[PDB]
Amino acid sequence: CTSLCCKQCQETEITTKNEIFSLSLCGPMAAYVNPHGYVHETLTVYKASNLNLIGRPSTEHSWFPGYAWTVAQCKICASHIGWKFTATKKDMSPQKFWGLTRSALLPTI
Amino acid sequence: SFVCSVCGHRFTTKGNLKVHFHRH
Ligand SMILES: O=C1CC[C@H](N2C(=O)c3ccccc3C2=O)C(=O)N1
Ligand SMILES: [Zn+2]
Ligand SMILES: [Zn+2]
Repeated sequence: CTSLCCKQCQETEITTKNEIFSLSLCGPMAAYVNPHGYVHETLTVYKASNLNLIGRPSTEHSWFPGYAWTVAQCKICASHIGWKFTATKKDMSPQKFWGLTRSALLPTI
Repeated sequence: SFVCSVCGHRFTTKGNLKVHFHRH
């Protein structure tokens, strides 16, 4: 549709395509390595729906300096979808966004 | 004290982490 959905649920809408934006210089989606070697192709969107946040934000290993991450999973299927990123300095623009992992979404990007 | 190596999701039991981890 207009929407990107949880892959496991197939039809649980997570975001709409207008929410995609370029936070980085490489573009809206790029591959990042987590501190255990796992690669996540992470799409930055201003806004996501139907996600449960786990825990509290953290700056450790943040792929976007000045932002802290909070794990985000599907509210319907509990599948890992990505992370909410929240600014740590008042001047960051934007002050929040979401990084959604390519492998967790439909249609297949 | 148990952290998923894939996602960063934190757990208070090793057994919870094992179940979650194998969903990835
Ligand atoms: O910006 C981010 C999002 C979190 C991501 N991440 C993980 O996937 C992870 C797994 C285990 C321990 C710590 C982390 C961590 O920071 C990561 O490495 N950077
Ligand atoms: Zn789901
Ligand atoms: Zn995990």
